[PDB]
Amino acid sequence: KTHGLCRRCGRRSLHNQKKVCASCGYPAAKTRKYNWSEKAKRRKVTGTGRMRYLSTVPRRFKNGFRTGVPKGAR
Amino acid sequence: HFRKHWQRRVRCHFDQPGKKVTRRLARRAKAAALAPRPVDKLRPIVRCPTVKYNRRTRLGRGFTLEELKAAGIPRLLAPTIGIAVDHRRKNLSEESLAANVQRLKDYKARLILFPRK
Amino acid sequence: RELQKRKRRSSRPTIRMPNRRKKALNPAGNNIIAKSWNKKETLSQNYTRFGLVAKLGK
Amino acid sequence: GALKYLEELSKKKQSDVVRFLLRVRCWEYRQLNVIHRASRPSRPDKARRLGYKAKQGYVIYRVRVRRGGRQLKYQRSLRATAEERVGRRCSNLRVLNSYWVNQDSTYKYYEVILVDPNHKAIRRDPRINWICNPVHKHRECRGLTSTGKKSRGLNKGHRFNKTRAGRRKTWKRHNTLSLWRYR
Amino acid sequence: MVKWPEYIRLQRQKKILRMRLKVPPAIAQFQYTLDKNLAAQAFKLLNKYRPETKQEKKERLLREATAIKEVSKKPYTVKYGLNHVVGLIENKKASLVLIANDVDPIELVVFLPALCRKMGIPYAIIKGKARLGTLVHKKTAAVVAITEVRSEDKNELAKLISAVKEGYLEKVEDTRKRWGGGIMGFKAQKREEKRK
Amino acid sequence: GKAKKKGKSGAARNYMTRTQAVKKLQLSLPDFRKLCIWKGIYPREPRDRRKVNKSATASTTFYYTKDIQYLLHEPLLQKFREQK
Amino acid sequence: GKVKAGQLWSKNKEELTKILGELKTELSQLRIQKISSSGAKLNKIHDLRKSIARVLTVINAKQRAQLRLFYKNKKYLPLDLRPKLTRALRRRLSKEDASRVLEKTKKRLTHFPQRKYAVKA
RNA sequence: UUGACCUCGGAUCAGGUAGGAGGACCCGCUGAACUUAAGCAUAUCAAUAAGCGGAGGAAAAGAAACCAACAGGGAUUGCCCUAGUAACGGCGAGUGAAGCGGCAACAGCUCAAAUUUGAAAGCUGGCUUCGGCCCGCGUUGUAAUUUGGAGAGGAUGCUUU
RNA sequence: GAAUCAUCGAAUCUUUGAACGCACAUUGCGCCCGCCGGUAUUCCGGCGGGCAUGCCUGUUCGAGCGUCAUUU
Ligand SMILES: [Zn+2]
Repeated sequence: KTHGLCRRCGRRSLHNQKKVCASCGYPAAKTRKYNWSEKAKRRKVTGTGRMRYLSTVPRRFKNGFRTGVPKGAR
Repeated sequence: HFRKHWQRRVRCHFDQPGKKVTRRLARRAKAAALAPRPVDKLRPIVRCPTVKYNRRTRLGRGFTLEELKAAGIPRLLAPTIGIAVDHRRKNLSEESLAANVQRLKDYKARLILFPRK
Repeated sequence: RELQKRKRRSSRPTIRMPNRRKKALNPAGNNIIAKSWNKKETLSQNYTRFGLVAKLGK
Repeated sequence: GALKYLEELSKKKQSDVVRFLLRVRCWEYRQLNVIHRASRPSRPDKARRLGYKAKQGYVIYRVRVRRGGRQLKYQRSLRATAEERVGRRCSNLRVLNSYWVNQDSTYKYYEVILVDPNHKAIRRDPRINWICNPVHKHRECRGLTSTGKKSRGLNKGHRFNKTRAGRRKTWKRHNTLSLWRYR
Repeated sequence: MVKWPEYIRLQRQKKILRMRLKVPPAIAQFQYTLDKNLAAQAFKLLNKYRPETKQEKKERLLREATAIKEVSKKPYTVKYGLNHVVGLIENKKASLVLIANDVDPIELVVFLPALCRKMGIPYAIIKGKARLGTLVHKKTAAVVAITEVRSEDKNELAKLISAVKEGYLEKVEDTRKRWGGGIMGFKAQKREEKRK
Repeated sequence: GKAKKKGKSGAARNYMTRTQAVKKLQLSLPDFRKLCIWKGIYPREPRDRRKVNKSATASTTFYYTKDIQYLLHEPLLQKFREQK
Repeated sequence: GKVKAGQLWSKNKEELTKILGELKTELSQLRIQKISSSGAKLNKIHDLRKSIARVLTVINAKQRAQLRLFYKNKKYLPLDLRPKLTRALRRRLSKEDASRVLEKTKKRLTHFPQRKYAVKA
């Protein structure tokens, strides 16, 4: 059991003796991302999750980030 | 000269008609805002510099401050009536001055100026 | 790429952006040029019919 | 016209009155912190010439940088290293410019002018509201200060051909194979 | 033994260094300020020509506004601001110049005694830039000047001009050119004898 | 099964000493006394002074928690800082 | 089972709190007796859950409208009541700040503005 | 004893800001080796890839300490040719621009150095019925005027809001 | 006024994560303010708002024979 569960990325890649995740580097503020492996980036880019907030931005820009209510609404 | 990676820095021009129609719609949109106004500005007649091109004139950047004064056109009104001004250029000869002053009087004759508000 | 594959699988609408341009292609108002401007003609034959000059260059 | 007198005195900086002041200030700056703050500029004529005003939103910071080589030489200037260290400290502020204030055998001392883009005096003033825009985030990291414009060769002439628009942009332009439709 | 705070030690060691290191005559002339009697007489005249504060200027403008609804001479105030004052002494409009001894960048006033002496205006050097800011209704004033006073006290300024000249100016005349330093104590003397 | 301390739980939460009330209010002693006259704050008596504070004396005076909290939110306390 | 949103906007805050009171209690007793013979009770439970969600939305809506009427004169609004926009749209210069110009450039533009003209053919 | 001014700190005081993501394009730092020369080390690869820092819808550059030698041109940027030219080199492999000219697009400006001195005229706060009150910043300089193919000051008489 | 409808300007938004009271592999361990229920001013449990770092402007508090004035 060299590696344990990582809090941030959820993989079993957190080294137990060093307390550093080999996939994302959890104690570091930045997520680990190297350019010599494109395949590892398409496993973690924006778009591989659920888009809880980023998916609702484009509709708000379509209407000019409108604030208020429709006129004569109840 | 195929010594470096030419494949990763090759630019193709399939958008040449696409850029052309975009360029024409930019000129179209420029005259939409400036509707009675022309789409360009007045440029002076300028003599090409080197001995290879001494005998051909072209369009320069803007008129000399002395060229505006001889034609009776004020310097702080000239950019507002569509005349480009260049303070770097000098006359150095009466032939360059007389040719461009005559150009400004011809622009003055063809001009329709509208009264403020 | 992983972005676009998520949208196809999702039951969320594709936000269709209307064709809005920064600059209007035609003059507008109640001036003389706006009333006599032809939408289908181009700049040069519009200024031909007006009697004006569009380009002062060569 | 007190600053014209200061300009002539700053030119003469090995002379007796100024070398005395540069000696006693270097002793004081050595025993302070590396990236400490200055309530007033030590050279008010150089701060004024570089864009500093006595307005809320303008601060001055003093930095000590280690001098010497990196026989490899660090292509970043010591002013550019000084400017990068203020911005990483005062991450809410924008690096306007910097100037030399002192020297030693181990350290060089610089004073850096910072502008607060989130104050209301700054946003109201159209002479400095340009720095409020998001294009000017971390100018010292992109070589956009006077030191960076020098080290990037941003001058005009036959003497600065390779670097007058950016050498990486010029190298991309000169190494691009341009193929047209009707070749 | 006990440990002093860092800024306490630094500002105290700046005392000892200023009194130990021997100072060039440009900065050394600031160590010779005037006496208690001449300060009080100068500030007696100068308090009479204080500028108007923000309250009584706003009321004075309110005077002329409400009278316009329902004739002045030249105001005479003490002049301040470095570039304003040194512009006045360069144009020989100043009668008397009073310079603080504690401008934290000393270069802003280090040319002032020579410029006043070249131009012919008699000057003086006083303790406290805070004392000059009191006259000015600011926090600190690096320098003040007097240009013209009313005819009530043309004589009082003339006697003060002389008293500054024969009481301060012809007493520091030899010390303008001479260097500072030479305040070595018993510990410094024994240390220098051990080093030599 | 949880371990709970007798010092932290009981009458010590309810009643507070005069010195602790002054330190909490961050006011001087004459300022605290004057605010007691105006607001009608009263020292009162706890049931067990030893349970309120183990190190305590009968000469010492205690205070209730709620009226101290009223003095913490007093506009007079804000007015005292403005007048000072 | 279902409470229409039309009548909820009429009633005040205290009367809504009674409906909120009976709604979960009826849900709770239903859920106890739903674990045996979960038939049309299960359709009713769904009607209870939507009705609870509908009155909570109406209770919240009149609450912040009352808060916004309180804060219509003060400068600093609370964090939840402020509009979202984006991060960069919030740090963008204001419309009055980005449009204002120097006095020396206003004096120039007043007396020498861009005139309107045409050139004959 | 009192009260400054200067400097250094504290506060779960009020109001804000920075981190991370993305990185196709953009600005910097740092920086290889394989290959070629039928071996190979200068060179080349390459001021590239990998590594680090930092922005925007574009970025960057930009209104000459410019190019020119002409009858001169006239901020920046990009395309076409210049041109595989000049120039540099185990002068082998090779490397390799620019001015001019034709176009695309064009737009100019802000300070510092001046005494408003017959009046700090400037600005942040937070308290308001909001109409205008104080606090602070600031003379070690905040507004106005001015930025060298200029300008200021007087006089002068027309023309502008 | 149906809808596994469309639009979308108002809300809700658990634990984490730049991740922010401390710990984290436990639905644990602390402090300030307020509320509720169960014998309840003392006991227990739950809930609500808060409590990271660097920096800027202001507010307030403090230190320094650094330093000025103080017999009219
Ligand atoms: Zn991980």
